[PDB]
Amino acid sequence: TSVKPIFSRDLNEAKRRVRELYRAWYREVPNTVHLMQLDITVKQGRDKVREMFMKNAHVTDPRVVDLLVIKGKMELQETIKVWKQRTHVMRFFHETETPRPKDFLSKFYMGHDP
Amino acid sequence: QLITVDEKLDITTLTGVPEEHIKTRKVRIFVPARNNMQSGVNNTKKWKMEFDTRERWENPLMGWASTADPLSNMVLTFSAKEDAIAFAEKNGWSYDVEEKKVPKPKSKSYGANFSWNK
Amino acid sequence: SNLIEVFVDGQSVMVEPGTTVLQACEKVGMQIPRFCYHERLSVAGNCRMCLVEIEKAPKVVAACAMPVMKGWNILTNSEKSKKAREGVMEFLLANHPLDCPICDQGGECDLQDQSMMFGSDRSRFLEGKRAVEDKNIGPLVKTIMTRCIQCTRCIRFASEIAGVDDLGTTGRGNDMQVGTYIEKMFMSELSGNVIDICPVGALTSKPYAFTARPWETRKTESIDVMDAVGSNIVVSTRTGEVMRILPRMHEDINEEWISDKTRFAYDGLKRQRLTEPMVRNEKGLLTYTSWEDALSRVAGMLQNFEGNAVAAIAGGLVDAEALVALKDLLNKVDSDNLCTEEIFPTEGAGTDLRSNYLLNTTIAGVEEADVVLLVGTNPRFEAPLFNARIRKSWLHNDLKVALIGSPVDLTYRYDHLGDSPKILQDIASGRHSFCEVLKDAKKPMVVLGSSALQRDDGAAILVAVSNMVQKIRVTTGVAAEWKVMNILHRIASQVAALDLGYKPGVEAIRKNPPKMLFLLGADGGCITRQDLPKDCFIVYQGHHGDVGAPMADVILPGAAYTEKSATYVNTEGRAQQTKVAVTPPGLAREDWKIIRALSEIAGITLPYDTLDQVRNRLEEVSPNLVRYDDIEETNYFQQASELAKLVNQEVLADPLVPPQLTIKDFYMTDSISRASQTMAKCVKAVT
Amino acid sequence: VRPRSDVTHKQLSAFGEYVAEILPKYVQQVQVSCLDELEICIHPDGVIPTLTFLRDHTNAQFKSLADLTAVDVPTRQNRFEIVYNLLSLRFNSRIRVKTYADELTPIDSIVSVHIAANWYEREVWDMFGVFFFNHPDLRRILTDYGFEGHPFRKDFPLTGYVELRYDDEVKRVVAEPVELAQEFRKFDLNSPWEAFPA
Amino acid sequence: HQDLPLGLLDDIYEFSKNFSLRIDEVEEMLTNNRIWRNRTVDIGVVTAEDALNYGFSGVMLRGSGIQWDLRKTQPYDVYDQVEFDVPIGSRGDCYDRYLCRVEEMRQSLRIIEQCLNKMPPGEIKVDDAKVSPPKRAEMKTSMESLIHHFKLYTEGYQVPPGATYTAIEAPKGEFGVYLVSDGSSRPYRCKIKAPGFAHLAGLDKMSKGHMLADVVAIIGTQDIVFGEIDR
Amino acid sequence: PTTNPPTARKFIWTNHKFNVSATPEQYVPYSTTRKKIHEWVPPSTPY
Amino acid sequence: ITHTGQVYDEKDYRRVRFVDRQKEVNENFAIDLIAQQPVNEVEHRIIACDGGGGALGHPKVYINLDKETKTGTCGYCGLQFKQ
Amino acid sequence: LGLREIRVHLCQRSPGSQGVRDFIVQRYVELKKAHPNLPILIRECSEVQPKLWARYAFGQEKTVSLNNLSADEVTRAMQNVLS
Ligand code: SF4
Ligand code: SF4
Ligand code: FES
Ligand SMILES: [Zn+2]
Repeated sequence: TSVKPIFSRDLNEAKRRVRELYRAWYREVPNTVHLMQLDITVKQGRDKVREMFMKNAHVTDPRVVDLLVIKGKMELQETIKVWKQRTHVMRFFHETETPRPKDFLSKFYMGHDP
Repeated sequence: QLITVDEKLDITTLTGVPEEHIKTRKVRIFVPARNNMQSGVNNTKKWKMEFDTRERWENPLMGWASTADPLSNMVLTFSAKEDAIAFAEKNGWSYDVEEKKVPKPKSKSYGANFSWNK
Repeated sequence: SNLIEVFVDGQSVMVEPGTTVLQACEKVGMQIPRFCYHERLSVAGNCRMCLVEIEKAPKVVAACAMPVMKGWNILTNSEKSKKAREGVMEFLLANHPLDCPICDQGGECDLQDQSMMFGSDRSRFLEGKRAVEDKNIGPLVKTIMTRCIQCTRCIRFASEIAGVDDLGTTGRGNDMQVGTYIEKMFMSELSGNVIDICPVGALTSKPYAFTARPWETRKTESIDVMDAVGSNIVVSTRTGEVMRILPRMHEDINEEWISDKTRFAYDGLKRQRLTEPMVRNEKGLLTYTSWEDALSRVAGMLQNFEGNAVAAIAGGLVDAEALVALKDLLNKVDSDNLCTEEIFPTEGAGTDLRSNYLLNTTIAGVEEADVVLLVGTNPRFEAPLFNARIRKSWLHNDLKVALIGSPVDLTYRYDHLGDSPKILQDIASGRHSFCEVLKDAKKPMVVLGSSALQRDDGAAILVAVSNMVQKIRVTTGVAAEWKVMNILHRIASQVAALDLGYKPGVEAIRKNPPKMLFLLGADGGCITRQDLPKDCFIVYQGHHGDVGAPMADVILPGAAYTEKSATYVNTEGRAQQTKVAVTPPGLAREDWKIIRALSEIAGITLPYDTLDQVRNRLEEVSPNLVRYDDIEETNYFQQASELAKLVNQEVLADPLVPPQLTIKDFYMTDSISRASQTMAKCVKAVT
Repeated sequence: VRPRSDVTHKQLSAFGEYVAEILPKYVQQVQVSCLDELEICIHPDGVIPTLTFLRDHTNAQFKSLADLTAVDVPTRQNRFEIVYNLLSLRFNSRIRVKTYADELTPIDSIVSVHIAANWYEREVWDMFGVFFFNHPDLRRILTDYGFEGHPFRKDFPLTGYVELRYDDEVKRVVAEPVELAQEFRKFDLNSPWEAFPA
Repeated sequence: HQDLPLGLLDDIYEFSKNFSLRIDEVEEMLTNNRIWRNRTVDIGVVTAEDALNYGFSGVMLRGSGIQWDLRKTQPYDVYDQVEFDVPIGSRGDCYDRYLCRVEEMRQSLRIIEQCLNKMPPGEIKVDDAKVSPPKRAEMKTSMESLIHHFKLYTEGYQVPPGATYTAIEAPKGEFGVYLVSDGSSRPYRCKIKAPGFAHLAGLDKMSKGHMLADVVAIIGTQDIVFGEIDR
Repeated sequence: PTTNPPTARKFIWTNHKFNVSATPEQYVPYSTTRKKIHEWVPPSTPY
Repeated sequence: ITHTGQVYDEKDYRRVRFVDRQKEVNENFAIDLIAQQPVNEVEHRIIACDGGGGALGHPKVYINLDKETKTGTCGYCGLQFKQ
Repeated sequence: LGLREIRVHLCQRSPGSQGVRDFIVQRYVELKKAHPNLPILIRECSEVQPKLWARYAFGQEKTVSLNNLSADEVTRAMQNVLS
């Protein structure tokens, strides 16, 4: 315990920042899908944003959250100030890779080490 | 002023590891033994934690070994058992520590070999 | 008290009187460069590469052989003690043949490194070198002895750790060659250890001659499954196939040594190995097919057959995790006919108290014993690293060994009470002579081998021994934590199987024949297809096609202990974990999953889906399985005897004889062993 | 055997004491290697203060920042060891000030003290993940635009987790989990025998 | 690694003898052309204190008049026994920096001359077999040498634990390696300070109030090779 | 080579070849190591 | 075929690699080429095989030709010598 | 309810287990003599309170905690299991 605060004194204040970033991404998804001529649906993309913002829903510690948005903000900057081209963005969608089943029987049938 | 958190530093969310290799990878914290070939003990000093071994299929074109597991060759070295356990907890990898086993003291004396009755 | 204070470079370490100068440096942490000194071998002083300089003393002293004295300062790194090493290393290297790119102890050399660290950078030996004729000491150890630094650790081990007393020094001068005077092979178990103990690469392993080089070898620490001592071992794997298995030290179980079987039968692990799941075709031959098809062949028969029509004869090297996955499956179709090939008498308390079937005096308790009553087993060939235990405790301590079996080569002086199971009654009556010898023993131990139990009167033999242990305990008045009765096994999956409540012996399957049989790694002839019902629908679950495969309607290949994170337990119940050194070959899969998957294809689906879960399962059925490296202290011998007293059986006059009478008996036993080309070469060498 | 002048090991040693005395609130340890190099060690809070004193003190002018780096000792609670190497063109001497930073306990930025650090601090964030407060524009410099994970951390696999190939179906470059055709052979090289007391 | 072949120093003399005319020739073709001067003079001026603050440390440091050469200030190797003049420029425009680079080529011919004139007879690698590998004949006739060759090639020097930042005047500027070393034969960290990571940072400040074309000159006058910057 | 002819060692080629890459004579890489895990072949005799 | 009996099975598909191409092998096989060289009949118990050419050869080693039955063979050249 | 096995996972030297172990010492033999086929398993857990696991027919397992229970309560609970 006894940790020093990075930018947010408590999960509460930190959550404020997450809200802002969500908004940012939400407002940006449409633009990217147009400035990058990505073949995705704005709605679809906006769900992806939600996915990511929740993939890390479990974090309880304020410090971890604060870094997470710093990093998140940095990603947005790379996508609104466009330095990240389609190949970079579409990677988020994991479009080419073949999905792996998580069913035990499925894995048994395919991989030595699951 | 400092803030209070009872949450075990877990930073699995910042490390940047693919989900599959954080929830399916068991690492073992062990002090390396000595290949019996040599009698030196300088490689049995520091604790090491090593990730579980994974597929090593033969390559069809040249017959070279091929591996799909990124964390295979990685063995991190930690000076003390407590510190290594900490690394597993904050990185979220499962751990199964093995106690160091050091040679027990053995009593030796050249005189014995010339014992009246051994 | 008894704590001198000696200074190692002024560190005031304190050591028991008797500690050598080398030992004093060790506790500070310094390591005297040493050759010819091994911790578990007698001090010889041959190399003199350990010369150190006690302060204010005219000459340098021999570390490994000098009793430390009060006040001495070791000056291990003194300019002098470096000339005393810069000048010895000059000599060892002078007559040495520089074939380091032949010497497969390339990176495993305690003489290059001790030369690269403690010796000089050049040479002044402008004279000629020597050469010593090589020797065909055996089919396992390649003695390119022109390499030998005459350090006499072999002659010690071959006399002190193993009782061979064959290797010896021959001649004097610079042509002292340490090889057998007449060419007689060094045939003994414990033989391969010489390789590991010769720091020079003079004699090294012949199978692992030139397959690798040590820096490359990835080293995974695992457990010996060939024998029930459960010796710790390190499996050295390169690019995914095992290259060598060499010992790793466990004070209590194998203290730096491993058997000849469990280090040259890694070759057997690579052939005759099952990989794809074949099924019996209409034509009547096993045809390779995908899991889905092979599994539902088995699942469909399983759903059709009810309890007591499905049975499992497990046995040999199967892990505890598969053993609980096979029991949980067959109970979900209500047959508890799960059984093991090795029959442990189960008419009184068997499998219920966990001391009827364990060597509960620890492997390290053979060191503090007083009289051992070996009854009906050849330890030399059933538990080689426990025979060594009684070897060390008969030499360094004073164990009085007595054998009631065949008079057999035991590497020590035993007393052959006789070859008759009924003379056990003779001692119980106090009639036989050794009855007093034990009376005189303050800490005695009986050891009943599993192979004596495998005869028909095994139930009677266990009961007869328990009676004698009872009055031995009463007459000696031995303390409770000292435990006289223990029984040693020779099958790795026997203590685990009995632990999970598997009932020993195929006697139950014999009385009612199952329509279905899961042979989980069983290559024994305990039941045969002629014996089975007409349907004879049995499915082999194992790694090597030996006896169970060609008489199998389904083949579900599994793995071996080099290829799975399974658990095993040796004879005094110390559970231990094998780690995956190499991924399992072909479509072959881990034993526990095949059975979890077959269950999902059957509709009773075992609750565990990840190893950690199969383990949690082991915890509910049994304690040892989850706590590793931890022998279980308390036992309930007194209630065991009460039930033994209720049991009435006749010990037949037929002498009790260990199946492994001589060493050719020993080399090929289990599946991996049988499949060994190295073991086969060893077998013909003996024959 | 290299020639060693003790003039320096004395000069530098003295300076070390001088710095320590002047900045006792932050200097924890000040050592001179056997290689005649000083290495004041400061509490992370002393980043701004200790540097500034060295950049602007008549008796210790350390105008240029040679380098900012972060070794990662995983065992150490504070994983990273930010090391700042500075040069004094006036006194022809270099000093190194090294602090400790854990993964989520950021260090102050010295872009104010030396603008050279604007880039190196971005380099330390990208590779090791330490964060620098008050940095003008902290953002990945060396790694790919979408890279996930900090690469020079000792806990990051060399080959990494993603590799790129061109896929026709999608007519665009596409990451896939790394599949290597000859894994890095991990030769074990440490010898079981030590060399000297050190 | 190996001794100079027996004809190299004569051939280096013949190259150095005639090389200066070759510098003289581009000297005439690109040093007074009004077109070069206009393209290079008064472009990317960097003030002296700003150059030290941005960690420029190179011809960029010397071009604005700061007098710093790690070859004379902190003499590494033998740079204490060779005589040369650091070509300090005065004003800092990309011309003064060019002129400095042309002078250093000339000053290096002065240092190369001294090295050919005064190269000592001797061995090319330290005689400690523990650090430098044993000679081919010795490893094939003496056991101590084969053991030392085998261990050095297979395992390594095993340098004593410590850390050092060593800077030499690489042509671009100060090139330094911060090598942190555990007692192991393989390093623990090796931070390559690249004269170039600092210089490229300066591009935004140096290329201020400048055209698209000036930026092409600004990168050119930093002598930036992206291998050093990217590492 | 005419003045000081080279050393002949009764294995060295007499017809040396140019780049055979586009022509069928080209190296096609192959593992030269033999099989490692021999398998249990099923009994061909019906039980 | 090759030095080590490396012959792709009649059903292996790496044989497709050799389709329309030459599987590179060398007619000159060492196992045989060393045999041709005759046993050197030295007259000293221990002789040395420097490898031929000294520094241009292999590490120097001394062979004990004492065993009357067999002949010493340099672990390097394979050259055999008998007393 | 077909009873197949009863597992008494006592924990040695544990305060609560005292009752369980006492049962083993005084009445185990008797129970076995009575039910001479049923397998009663005496096993030794650790840092866990004692559990009388019982396996009924067709792979159903049931749990009765024996933590801090007297010797006869352990006897009564065991007797309730094999009805
Ligand atoms: S033993 Fe083998 S390796 Fe060690 S030195 Fe002699 S030859 Fe070289
Ligand atoms: S053989 Fe190995 S052990 Fe026996 S003497 Fe020669 S060197 Fe010492
Ligand atoms: S170890 Fe001291 S005599 Fe060999
Ligand atoms: Zn030769």
